[PDB]
Amino acid sequence: ARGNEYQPSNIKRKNKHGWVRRLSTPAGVQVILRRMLKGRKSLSH
Amino acid sequence: MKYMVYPQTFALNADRWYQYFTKTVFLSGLPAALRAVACDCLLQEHFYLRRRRRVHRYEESEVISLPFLDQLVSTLVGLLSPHNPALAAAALDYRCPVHFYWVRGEEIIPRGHRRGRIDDLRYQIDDKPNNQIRISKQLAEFVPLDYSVPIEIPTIKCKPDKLPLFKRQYENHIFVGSKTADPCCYGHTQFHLLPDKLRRERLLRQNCADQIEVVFRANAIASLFAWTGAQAMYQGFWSEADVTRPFVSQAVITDGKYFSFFCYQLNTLALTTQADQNNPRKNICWGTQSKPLYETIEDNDVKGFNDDVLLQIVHFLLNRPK
Amino acid sequence: LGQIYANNDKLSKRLKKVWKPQLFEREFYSEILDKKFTVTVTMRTLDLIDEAYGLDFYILKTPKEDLCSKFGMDLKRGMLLRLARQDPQLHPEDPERRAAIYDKYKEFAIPEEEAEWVGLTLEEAIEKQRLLEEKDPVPLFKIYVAELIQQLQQQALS
Amino acid sequence: ANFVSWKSRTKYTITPVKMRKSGGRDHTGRIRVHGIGGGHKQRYRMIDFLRFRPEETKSGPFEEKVIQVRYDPCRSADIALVAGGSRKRWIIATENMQAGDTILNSNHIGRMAVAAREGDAHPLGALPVGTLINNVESEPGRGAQYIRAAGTCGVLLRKVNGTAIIQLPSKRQMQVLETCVATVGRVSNVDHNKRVIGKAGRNRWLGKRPNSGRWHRKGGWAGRKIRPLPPMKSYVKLPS
Amino acid sequence: ADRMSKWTSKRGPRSFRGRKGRGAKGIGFLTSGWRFVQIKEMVPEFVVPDLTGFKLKPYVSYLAPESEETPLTAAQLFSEAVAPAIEKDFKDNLEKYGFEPTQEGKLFQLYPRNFLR
Amino acid sequence: YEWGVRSTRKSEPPPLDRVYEIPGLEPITFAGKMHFVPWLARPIFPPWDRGYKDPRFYRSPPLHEHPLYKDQACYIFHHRCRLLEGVKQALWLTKTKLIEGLPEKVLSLVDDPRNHIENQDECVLNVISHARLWQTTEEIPKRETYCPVIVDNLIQLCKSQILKHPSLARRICVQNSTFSATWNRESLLLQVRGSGGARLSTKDPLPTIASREEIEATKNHVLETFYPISPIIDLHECNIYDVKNDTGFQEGYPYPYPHTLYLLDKANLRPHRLQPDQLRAKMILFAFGSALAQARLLYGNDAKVLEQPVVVQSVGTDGRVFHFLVFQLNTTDLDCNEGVKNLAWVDSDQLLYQHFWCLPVIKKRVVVEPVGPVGFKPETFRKFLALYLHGA
RNA sequence: GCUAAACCUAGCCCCAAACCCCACCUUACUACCAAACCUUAGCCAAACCAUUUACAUAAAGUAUAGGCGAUA
RNA sequence: GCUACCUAAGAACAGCUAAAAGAGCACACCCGUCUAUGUAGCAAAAUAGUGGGAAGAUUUAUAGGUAGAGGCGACAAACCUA
RNA sequence: CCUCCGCAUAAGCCUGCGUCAGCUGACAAUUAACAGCCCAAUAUCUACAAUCAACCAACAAGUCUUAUUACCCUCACUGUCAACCCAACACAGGCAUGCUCAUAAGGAAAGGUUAAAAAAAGUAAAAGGAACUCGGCAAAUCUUACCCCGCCUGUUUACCAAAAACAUCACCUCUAGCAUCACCAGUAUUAGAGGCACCGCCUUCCUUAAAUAGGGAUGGCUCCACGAGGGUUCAGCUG
RNA sequence: UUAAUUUAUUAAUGCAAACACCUGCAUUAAAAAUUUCGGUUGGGGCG
Ligand SMILES: [Mg+2]
Ligand SMILES: [Mg+2]
Ligand SMILES: [Mg+2]
Ligand SMILES: [Mg+2]
Ligand SMILES: [Mg+2]
Ligand SMILES: [Mg+2]
Ligand SMILES: [Mg+2]
Ligand SMILES: [Mg+2]
Ligand SMILES: [Mg+2]
Ligand SMILES: [Mg+2]
Ligand SMILES: [Mg+2]
Ligand SMILES: [Mg+2]
Ligand SMILES: [Mg+2]
Ligand SMILES: [Mg+2]
Ligand SMILES: [Mg+2]
Ligand SMILES: [Mg+2]
Ligand SMILES: [Mg+2]
Ligand SMILES: [Mg+2]
Ligand SMILES: [Mg+2]
Ligand SMILES: [Mg+2]
Repeated sequence: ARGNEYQPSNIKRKNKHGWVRRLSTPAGVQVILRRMLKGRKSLSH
Repeated sequence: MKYMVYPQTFALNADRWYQYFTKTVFLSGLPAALRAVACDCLLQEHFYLRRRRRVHRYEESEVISLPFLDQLVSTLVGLLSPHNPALAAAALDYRCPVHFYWVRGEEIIPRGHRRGRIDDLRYQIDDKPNNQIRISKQLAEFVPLDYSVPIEIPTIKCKPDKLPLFKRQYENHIFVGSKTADPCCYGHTQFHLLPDKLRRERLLRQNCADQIEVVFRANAIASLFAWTGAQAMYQGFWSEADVTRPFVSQAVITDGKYFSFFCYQLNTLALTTQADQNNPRKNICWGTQSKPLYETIEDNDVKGFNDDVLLQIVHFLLNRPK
Repeated sequence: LGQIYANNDKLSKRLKKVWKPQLFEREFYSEILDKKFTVTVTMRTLDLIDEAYGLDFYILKTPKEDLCSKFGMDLKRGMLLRLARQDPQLHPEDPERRAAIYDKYKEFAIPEEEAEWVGLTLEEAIEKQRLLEEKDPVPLFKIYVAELIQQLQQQALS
Repeated sequence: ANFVSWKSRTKYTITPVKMRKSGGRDHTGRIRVHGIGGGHKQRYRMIDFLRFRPEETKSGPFEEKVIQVRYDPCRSADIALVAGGSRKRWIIATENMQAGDTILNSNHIGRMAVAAREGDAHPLGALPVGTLINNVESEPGRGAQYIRAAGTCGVLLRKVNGTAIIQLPSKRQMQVLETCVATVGRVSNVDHNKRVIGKAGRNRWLGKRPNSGRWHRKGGWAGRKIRPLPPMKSYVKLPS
Repeated sequence: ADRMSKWTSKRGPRSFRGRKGRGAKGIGFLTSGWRFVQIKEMVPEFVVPDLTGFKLKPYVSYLAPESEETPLTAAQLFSEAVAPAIEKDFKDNLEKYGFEPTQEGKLFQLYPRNFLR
Repeated sequence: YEWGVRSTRKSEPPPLDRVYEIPGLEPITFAGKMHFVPWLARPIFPPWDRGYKDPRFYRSPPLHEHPLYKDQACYIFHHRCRLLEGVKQALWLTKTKLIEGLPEKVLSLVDDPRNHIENQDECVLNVISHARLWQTTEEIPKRETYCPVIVDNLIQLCKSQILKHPSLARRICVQNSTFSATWNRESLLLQVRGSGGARLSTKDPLPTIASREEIEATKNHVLETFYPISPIIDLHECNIYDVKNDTGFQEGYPYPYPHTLYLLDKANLRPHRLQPDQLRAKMILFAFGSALAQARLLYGNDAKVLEQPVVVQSVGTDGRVFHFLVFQLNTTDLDCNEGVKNLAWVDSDQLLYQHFWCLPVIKKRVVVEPVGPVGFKPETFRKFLALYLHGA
């Protein structure tokens, strides 16, 4: 019954975790800054 | 999944490819008040009629030639009805769709879980001739059924895809322009208006001069084959019960200025491999080169009006059933 | 922004407390600027103005830290620039009145080069400096022509 | 939330307007009012509650023809498309308003009391005392705000000086300057009370939904309780 | 779910796939009906010269002598193009020698560059 | 009550920096930076002019500055105006007197069976069936498809009478023709910009139906008025308009005389379809507009009683119901309410068939109504043919 | 005798010194349309917890503070 | 991106019986009454049969909203990525 | 021999049974007409559902722009493969839509053998027919009648409870006289909250052979219909 | 929750303060917030 909580949709993916939304708020900008400091290859989703 | 065969097509050598898809041999040749009316329609749509909105060359076809062709067909049918009683009872259709669906050849599925399995090649023509005339009595033959001609149908070694031609899956329709219940089920003549995308000017700019006649010829072959095939299937023939009498129809294809004339006799609906392995008959399409009805239109005058084009239109409209 | 002890006994609960000034909207006339400003103000500010004997005196006397207002420092810069330039725009067609005002506020006058930078934040000062020192690069054609002419002059002289 | 109110149209029109449902949510996206949601899609017909609105470049009392009386999804009272001069507008239809009727809208406070004919709008000063009224303004020219529901009728209780005392349908008195306009008679659809919803589905069509947790305070709904005083603490709840 | 693969026009739904491109420069615009109007002037015209009679070849004979690289500089170009005329007119208004005060008014403006390659 | 809530109204610009209120100093803004920063003053940018001019980014300068803007407001009637009072308003606007039923002069043209089409009912039934059932692969064609089809097929069926009537060769049905006609009515200047479609043009003007005596007798008839609705209601009140009378064709056009205006209300949705009364009003107005354009072109732009009345017919149909109209414009002195009045014969709500069954209704596995038209009325087609044959 | 066992530098730790072409904020990496600032809290210690505690050297753990207690 | 509720604009509902139905029987579809199996399973809640609804307060695709003492809730302390 | 299967579109995925030579590597491939990517503005416009739309039937009241001014250049760009996606898996699960209603499409339940027990699924069964059992659970077969609870259709503890619990029309009580972000573009026949429960009327015997079972001799009643609710029962049916 | 401690915050009032709005200070509420659940004995009690 459970396990399939991920129902992929690129629109939701980008609107929820994308670069633009991350930069839309100071908290998201700090998310990006933390990923950059850690050296993540993928800063945003 | 079936190939969308477009009568009015930009593809090169589409006439040859459609000849193959149809099993059609193309043959060059053939099997005053009216002039005033023609000039009147031309000048009506070009000069006399006042346009509130500026007419752009991207829409001149639809806003000038289409009303012009409608007026030609309607007025000429009216004037020739006395000289062709059948033309009085004929139904005149404006942009009524013509659908034909047939199977021609087989292919081995190249890839996927169905790889290696035999699949028929299906084709669909969805045409919307600008005008057409439907009668209740079939026209006479242009040549006896089983008429053999030395010319051979072109052979296409490549897949239909290589000619820009794509597959879709949608309703398979067989339609002569009206449902089967319509008594006026046979086809008399079609009038086709080449769209702006296929302008003679654009064709000359991009490719050779022969490609214009190729466009005309392909439109004729496809549209008339679809119409005659739909007529036959309305009469109850199909690939496994081939036509006992040839099914005939005529077409005039124009860009607004240039006109070309085509006669088509469908002798075969047996196009599938099974029904065509030992089928000697072949469909026939007679065609003429495109000729300008007029040379130019300056203000209120039509210069170089060709009477032969109008005579050919009149001859088609005067063709009668027996 | 601080805290208090409920009922002012340390053995009671500790509560967050914000004390805010009572703000008024008042209209002030600046003699040096010959303009009336509507300014949100406090009774303390009104008292300080009274002690200074006028808005202009208050602005010109109170240092940046005591004034603590970007608007106040902009007024200070405007008044100081007006004094340094002795701008005739102060009451035009009334030179006697203009001279009277400038004499009244004479003690605060400073060089214009300094009055230009009064009350500017660090970023504003940086932008001002960048605008001052921005110059579209001179084409090297001009530099090389000047150098060639100079060298040819030297050769002709020698 | 990215909520922008649908009530953005600035120019009055007859055409029904496509109105977006709220679901009882604020612009913040949180539920502010419970029990709202779903229901039949509805279109809003802008109602002109200022009955005395003389046309552009026009003035004085004017008449209007009742083009039709229509059901309004957004009201209990039914509305009337009514046309005058070269304009049409929606108004609240009175009880006996019929298509083809004539309606008079005047701002004239006659010295005598004007014969009060149902449907016409006069300043309260011009009405006989005790006439049934609806679509009453609070201020002159404000626009009708009171006595607007189906079948409702206030009463012009008194007129003294420039002030009239009205009895609102809640049987509460209200003071309004006699220059403020009101329309005579009771609002249409007088049988709105007697309508029986019959089933839960009909309310759900009307956009009312069953909703719980309507209070959001700790412990949910809590009826007020009288806090006893120290002397009465001994007898608050005497054990049996 | 694939965060590392590059975002291309093959990935999103129909709208995404239509909207994103592959870097090809625009050629025209879209009018009503999604009819594309191609602007001729937006199309790069290849100015290909006539190569007939051209003696140069893709390669150079190894017999050619080695030389020292001397990258052209503004000073060198000025000396080789303007200094002669300047001297000849000084011994005997810089536009006469070639300098132009401003690039505006030219078809090929040097800054901001407004020509391809 | 003011429409448009604040939260939806455009937000007020932020208050100007106080630095801009200090006379002597030049504020330091981020204009030099070429980008916003929150710690510098917001520049006051000069309005930009080089835009709002390029095609594809145009603005259409205000109405007052348009060449044809006029202080006197005209009231235009275009194809998409729906008169409140319908036929009464149209009659008042055109200064016309209504007559129920078509004139005998036209109704008699079909009485003799020679004009009757051979297999007339068969052909009409086939036309209806093609329009309403057989038209497309779809089971039930829409009005937008079967209204123009039915009209065109009927017109062809009538044109088939060229056998009996060679005079039918001197006509042609034009499409997308647009006429314009302006005239005054009690100081109100009214225009009709008729676009419609399917204008039947003839090389000869139509014979007049009303005699001199009847035209003069119209004087006694009083033009019905309606209050408090003004005659202008539902007419586009517009200040940008042209007073020129346009017949829709360049000078020298063969077939210059309008014969019939074929108006079709082919909208699929009832709210987008004209009511029968409003359709009849539109027919009256368009016939009047064509006739008035013809009169202004022929007898000049002078308000006068016409010695030779101009006759224009019109058939307005929704694909099933037809309305027949013959309009005789016998006066261009429209300003006054008194004098000879134009006159129109109208036959209303002539339904060619009352219902068409696209599918066979089956109850308890029994076919009750067979597929096809039911209640077909050849009388309406006789009236249609009579109008077509008028003038031939 | 299989699996395995072993290995030594890849680097790292702590100090010192020294102050260190094109594309991309729209769905990022997509050529081109009319707006920041604002007390940390709490764990924890007090054997619970509630005020409180808990974010060079020497003078000196001194003066002081503190449910005058933990402690500071 | 589950789920709860809501917003926008979509879509689906055979046949029979009955007539404009929160109507009957019953497909698709939704659910999950009872039984058996399974219980590191095919499955971190399934399978088979049986059963309830199946034109509605229905089911459902798409996009958007409500966020943690908060949301949402036809209150089961239900749900808010097992 | 088998399949609510199959083919497409959408969404998702992203080369993931094409060729070649040794799972790896190399090589190839999806070609726009389908689809996406639009629109020059200012204003003024736009009461009249849909349901074959014609009657008929309503209520829940239901996607509805021309004039003027600018403007002529034209078919670019992108998706196009597959045996595929979400479930850690070559997962019996989840998975929208259009057509095919048994397939013209798609597939293979048995690796070989033997024929033990126990276990699962199924079929048949003498005589009997509920004696089983907490209970007719399951199965087999047709049915009767009656009680308790809840009026009803609905909702709920995703994953042990589907119910008498929750909601529900109806009714009662309390609060509110009012506009530009919910309530509401509403106004006391309205809105919010709570309670209650459709509605309507008044104030020892029987059953069995045996019966801890069942049925009967504001409040008090009235159960029309409905129910995978909880009990009892005739008849039938049955491993 | 009628356990203890608070009212910071809102809502009311009152007093000052500025001449509807707002600041400070009190009081009363609402809403909450923080924190605690002594020990020994007693199975059919009411300590
Ligand atoms: Mg989902
Ligand atoms: Mg502790
Ligand atoms: Mg059904
Ligand atoms: Mg039902
Ligand atoms: Mg629920
Ligand atoms: Mg509970
Ligand atoms: Mg509980
Ligand atoms: Mg197997
Ligand atoms: Mg085995
Ligand atoms: Mg047995
Ligand atoms: Mg027993
Ligand atoms: Mg029994
Ligand atoms: Mg026993
Ligand atoms: Mg059972
Ligand atoms: Mg129940
Ligand atoms: Mg459960
Ligand atoms: Mg559930
Ligand atoms: Mg359960
Ligand atoms: Mg028992
Ligand atoms: Mg139920």
